[PDB]
Formats: sequence, structure tokens, C-alpha cells
Amino acid sequence: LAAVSVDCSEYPKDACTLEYRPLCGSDNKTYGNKCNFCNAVVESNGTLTLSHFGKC
Repeated sequence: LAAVSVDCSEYPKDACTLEYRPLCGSDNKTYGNKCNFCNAVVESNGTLTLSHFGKC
């Protein structure tokens, strides 16, 4: 289907190192990883979504 979701249950903010992965939020936010995305998502209250992968 056409719907993605990054769970911060498998990738905690305490789990973000050499592993770098750019993402794009529905708000047009440029993330650097799932932690960065979950970080913003948390700030959204869980409303922020993932527009796509890579850089916005």
C-alpha cells in the first residue's frame, strides 16, 4: 500500500550512529535518520508522517 511509518520502538534515539539515513516528512522535513524523524514526530505528537525516503 501507499503508507509508511517509522516506529521508534526498534530504533531508539539512543540508537543513531554511523547508521545514517535521510528521510522526508509530510511536512517537508529533512531527516537524517529514524531517530531524527522520530524526534520530530514526537514534537508533532505523532501527527508527522513520512512523505518519502532520502532527502526532501
